[PDB]
Amino acid sequence: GADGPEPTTKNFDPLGLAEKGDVLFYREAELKHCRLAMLAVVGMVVPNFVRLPGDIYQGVSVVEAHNAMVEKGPMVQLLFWLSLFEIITAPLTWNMQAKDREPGDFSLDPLGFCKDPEKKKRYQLSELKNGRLAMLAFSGMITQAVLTGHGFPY
Amino acid sequence: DAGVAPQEIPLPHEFLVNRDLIAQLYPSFSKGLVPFFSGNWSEYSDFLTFKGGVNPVTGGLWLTDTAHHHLALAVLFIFAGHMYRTNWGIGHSMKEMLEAHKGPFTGEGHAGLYEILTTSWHAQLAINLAMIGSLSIIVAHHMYAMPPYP
Amino acid sequence: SKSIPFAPQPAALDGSLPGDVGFDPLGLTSIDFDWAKWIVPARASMRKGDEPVVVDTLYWMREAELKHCRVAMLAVVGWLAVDMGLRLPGTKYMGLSAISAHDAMVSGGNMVVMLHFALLLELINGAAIFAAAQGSGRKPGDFCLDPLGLAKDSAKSARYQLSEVKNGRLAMLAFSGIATQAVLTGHS
Amino acid sequence: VKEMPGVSAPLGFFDPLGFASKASPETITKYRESELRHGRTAMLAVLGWAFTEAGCHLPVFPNAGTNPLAAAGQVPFWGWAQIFAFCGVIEFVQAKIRERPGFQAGDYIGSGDLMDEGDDQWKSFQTKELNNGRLAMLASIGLIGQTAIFGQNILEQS
Amino acid sequence: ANFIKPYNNDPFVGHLSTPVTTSAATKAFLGNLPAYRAGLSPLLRGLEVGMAHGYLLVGPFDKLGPLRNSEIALLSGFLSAVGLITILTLCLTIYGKVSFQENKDLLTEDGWSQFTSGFLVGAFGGAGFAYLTLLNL
Amino acid sequence: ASKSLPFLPKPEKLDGSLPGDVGFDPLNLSATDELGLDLYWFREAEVKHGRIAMLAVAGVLFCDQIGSLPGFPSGKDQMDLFWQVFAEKPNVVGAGVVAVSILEFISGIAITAGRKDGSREAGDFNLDPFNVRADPAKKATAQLQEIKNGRLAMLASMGMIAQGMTT
Ligand code: CLA
Ligand SMILES: CC1=C(/C=C/C(C)=C/C=C/C(C)=C/C=C/C=C(C)/C=C/C=C(C)/C=C/C2=C(C)CCCC2(C)C)C(C)(C)CCC1
Repeated sequence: GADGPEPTTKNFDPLGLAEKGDVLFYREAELKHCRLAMLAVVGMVVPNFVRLPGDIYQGVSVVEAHNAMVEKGPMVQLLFWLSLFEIITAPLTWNMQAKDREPGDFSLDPLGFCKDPEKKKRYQLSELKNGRLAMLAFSGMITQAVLTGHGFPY
Repeated sequence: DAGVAPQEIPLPHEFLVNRDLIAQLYPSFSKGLVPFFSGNWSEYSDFLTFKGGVNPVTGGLWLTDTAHHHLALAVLFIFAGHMYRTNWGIGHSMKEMLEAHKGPFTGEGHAGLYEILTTSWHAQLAINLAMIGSLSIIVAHHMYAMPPYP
Repeated sequence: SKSIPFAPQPAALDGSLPGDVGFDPLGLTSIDFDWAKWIVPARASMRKGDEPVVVDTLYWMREAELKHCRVAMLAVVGWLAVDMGLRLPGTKYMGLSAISAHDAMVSGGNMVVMLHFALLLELINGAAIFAAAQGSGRKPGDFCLDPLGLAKDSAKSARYQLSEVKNGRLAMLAFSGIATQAVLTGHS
Repeated sequence: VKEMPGVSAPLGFFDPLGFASKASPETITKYRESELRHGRTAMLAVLGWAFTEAGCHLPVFPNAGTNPLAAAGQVPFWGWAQIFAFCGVIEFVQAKIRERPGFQAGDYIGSGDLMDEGDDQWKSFQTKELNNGRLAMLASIGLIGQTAIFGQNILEQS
Repeated sequence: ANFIKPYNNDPFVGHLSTPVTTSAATKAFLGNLPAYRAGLSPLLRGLEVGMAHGYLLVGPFDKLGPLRNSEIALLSGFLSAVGLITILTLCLTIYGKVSFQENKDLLTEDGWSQFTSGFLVGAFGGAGFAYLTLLNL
Repeated sequence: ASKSLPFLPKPEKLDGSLPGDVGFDPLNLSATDELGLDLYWFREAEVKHGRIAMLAVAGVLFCDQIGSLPGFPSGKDQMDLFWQVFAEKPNVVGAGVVAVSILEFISGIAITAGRKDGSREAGDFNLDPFNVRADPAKKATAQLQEIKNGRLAMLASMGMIAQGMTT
C-alpha cells in the first residue's frame, strides 16, 4: 500500500522486519497507531481553544489532563468502551493470512470513495502518510509540551 | 467440671427432651437446628470451638474441640466416600487411575497393581498392616502430647 | 458479516432463530462442549453417550438468554411497581425500600419459600433440558405454554418470538441500568 | 529452528525481529544456551527473592531479613567471590560437556544418549521448562525494577 | 519416554544406563578427574590426587583435634594430616606390591609406584599449603 | 406427551395403572431398579406418608379441645403439646407408639412379600371393612380420592411446620 513515494524514504525497511513474514499484522498495527495519533493531535490542539462544559474538565493543562480525567472518570469510561471495541475486534489476533479482510478495514465508507478502486488507493496512501506525520507530531508535541512550560504552541 | 456431683447430674436422656436444659450450658441450642440449615454455622461456636490447647481443669482436650473435629471428619469422610464409581457412571475407576500414572523413569507406571490388590489377599494385608502399624505409632505419639481424655 | 460487517459470520452460529443478526464477536457459540454434561455429569446412569446433536452450545446459550430475558422483564416491571408504592397487604411488606426489599424479605422468610418453589421449577426446567437430548423435540425456552396458539399460523408466532427476544434483551439492559443508577442515586 | 523445544505456546514460533531466520546452527545453539541459562538463573533468583521477602534468612544473616536489594549489601566481597567461583566451576564442567560430539543446547544430561527414543512428551516438558523460565526472567527483572523504583519492596503493597 | 535403558545396550550385564550412571554430566565430570583423565602420566595423576587430598585433610584435625583450643592447634592438625598421609602412602605401596605383581595405564607395578610417589609429594604439598593459608587468615 | 407437563415425555414405566397418576415424573424416579425401591416402595411410601399426614392435620385442628380422650387437658400447636401429653400420660402415648410400631414391623414383612410376589398390592393391608373389590370403578375412585386428599394433607402440614421455623 505504501508503494515507494517521496524522496527521503522510498521503500523504508532497513531492518527488513517485514521480510520475516506476516506483514498484514504490521500494517494493521501501523494503521491503528496512525488513527490514534491523528485523533491525539487533534485533541492536543483543541483543548487550548475549547474546553468541555463540566467544571471538572475546566482548567488543567494537556500534560496533566490524563491524570485528572483518570481520577474523574472520563479516562476510565473511555478505556472501558475502547476495551469493548478491541475485545470485539478479535479477528486480527489469530487469523491474519487466512482472513480475506484487508488490514485496518471496517465497513465504514459513507463517502463512498472506497467504491472507486483508484481513488481508494490514493486515499489509503494519504491516510498512511497523514497518520505517520501525525504520529511524529504527537510525539514531538508531548515531549516539547513537558519540556516547555506551556503546550499551546508546544 | 463445674463441680456438680454425679448424683445431681440429670440422666443423659434428660438432655434430649427439654432443650432449655442444654441451653443453660450452651446458649446456642435455643436457636435450634435452624442455623445449621440457614448456613449460619457461626451460631454454634458455643459448643463447636477451635480453641485447641488443653482444658485447665481436667487436663484433657476440650470436648467442644473434639466435637467439631469429629463433625468435620464426618463431613470429609462422607465426601470422600463418593469418589469411586460403583453403579452410576459418575465416580473414579481406580484401574484407569493407576494405569494413567506413568513417567519416563518407570516404564509402564502403575499398570497391573489393581489386579494385584484385587487377586491376592497377601498384598492387601501387607499394605493394611503397614498402615495400621504406622497409624498405631502415630496414635501413641499424638495421645501423650495432647491428652484427649479428662 | 451482519451487525458487525467486518468479521465473518460465525459458522457455528446459524442465522435461523429469532433475533439472529450474527452477533458473536467473541465466538462463544463456537465452543464445542455440548453443555448437557453440565446437568447430568459425564457417563451418568441416565446417558447413552448420545451425540451432542441438540444441547450443543447454542441451545444452552439460547435457553440461558431466554431465561435471563424473561426473568429480567419480570424483575424490571416488579421493581418499577414496588418503587411506586405497591407494598401489597400484610403490614410486614410495607415500610421497606426496594433496595432493602431483598435482604428484608430474606430475613423475613418468604424468600426461602419462593427459593424452594424456584428450586422445583428449575428442576422441571432441567428435566426439560435433559429431554431433547433423550430424543424429544423441545426447542430452547419452549415450555408448550401457548394460549395464544400462533404456532398454527407458523408466521405470526415467529414475529412474536423475535419481538420477545428484542424486548427481553432491552429489558435486561434496562433493569441492570436501573439497579445500578438507583443504587447510586434514588429516583422513580 | 522451529523443531527444537520451546515453540509450543499461544504465540507459536515468536521471532518478530529476525535473529534465527538466517542464523547458522552455531548461533541458534548459542541463543538457546543463553535463553536456558537466563531462564534457570531467573527461576532461582525469583525463588530466592521470595525466600528473602518472607523473612526466611539463614542463621548467619540474622540482621537483614526484609528487603533483598538491602540484603545484598550484607554479603561480604569474599562471599560474592565464592559465588563466582562456584558458578565458574559449573561453567567449566558445562564447557567440558560441550566438547562431546553429540551435544544439544542445554542438554547437560545427555538426553540424546539416554532416552530410548526421541519423544513428543520430552519436547513438551522441555517446553514447560522454557516457558516457566521465560516467565521467571520477566518476573525477576520486574521484581528488581519495582523494588528499585519503589523502595517499599514486595509483600509491602508493591 | 524411557530414560533407563540397559548399559552398553547389553540387557544381561549387571548395570543400568540411568541419568546418574551414563549422562553427559557424569561422563564429562569423571572423564576429567585425574584418576581417569586422558594424556596424564601416572605421576601427574598421583600428584593431583595428593594435592586434592592433603589440603583437604588438615582442617578436621586442626579444628576438632584435642589441641584445637590451644594456640598450637594448626600445627598439631598439620602433623596429624602428615602422619595420616604417610599411613595412606604405606597402604598404597603395599596394595601396589600385592595387586599388580606378575609409564603406562595406572594399573601396573611401575605405574602404581609412580602414582604413589606423586600422591605422597602432592599430599605433603596440600598439607603444607593448607597450613600456610590457615597460618594467617 | 405427559398430561401434566407436555414439554417432557411421559415415563415408560408409568402406564397410569396406579391411582393419582398424571404422568408427572420429570426426574424419572419410577425407573429405579437399584438399591431396592422400584416404584412399589415409592407408592407404599406415598400412601403411608399421606395417611399419617391426614391424621396429623385432623389432630392439629384440635377443634373439640378436649384432648381427644377425656383427661387430656390444654391446647397447644405442636411441640409443647406433644411434650405435655407425653408428660401427663406417658402410658397412653407409649401404647399408641407401640401400636404403630407393631403395624410397621408387620407392614415391612408385607412389603418384602409384595416385592417377591404380586399378591400384596401397594398400600394394601386388607383392612377394608366394606370389602369392596368386585367392580374396579368404585375401588379406583376411592383410592385416588384418598391419595389426592392425603396429598392435600401433606401440603397443609407443611404450611403448619413452616410457621415458627425461619430467620
Ligand atoms: C477443623 C476442625 C477441627 C478441629 C477443631 C479439630 C480439633 C482437634 N484435632 Mg483434628 N482434624 C481435623 C479438623 C479438626 N480437628 C481435620 C479436618 C483433620 C484431617 C487432617 C484432622 C486430623 C487430626 C489428627 C490426625 C489429630 C487431630 C487432633 C486434634 C486435637 C488437637 C488439639 C488441637 O488444637 O487441634 C488443632 C487441630 C489442627 C491444627 C488440625 C487442623 C487440620 C486442618 C483443618 C486440615 C484441613 C485439611 C483440608 C480440609 C484438606 C481438604 C482436601 C480435600 C478438599 C481434597 C483437637 C481436638 C489430634 C488429637 O486429637 O490427638 C489426640 C490428632 O492427633 N486432628
Ligand atoms: C562446591 C561444593 C561441592 C563440593 C566441593 C568439594 C569437593 C570441594 C573440594 C575442594 C578441594 C579438594 C580443594 C583442594 C584444594 C587443593 C589445593 C589448593 C592444593 C594445593 C597444592 C599446592 C599449593 C602444592 C604445593 C606444593 C607441592 C606440590 C609440594 C610441596 C611444595 C609446594 C608447597 C609448592 C558440592 C557440589 C558437592 C556441594 C556444594 C559445595
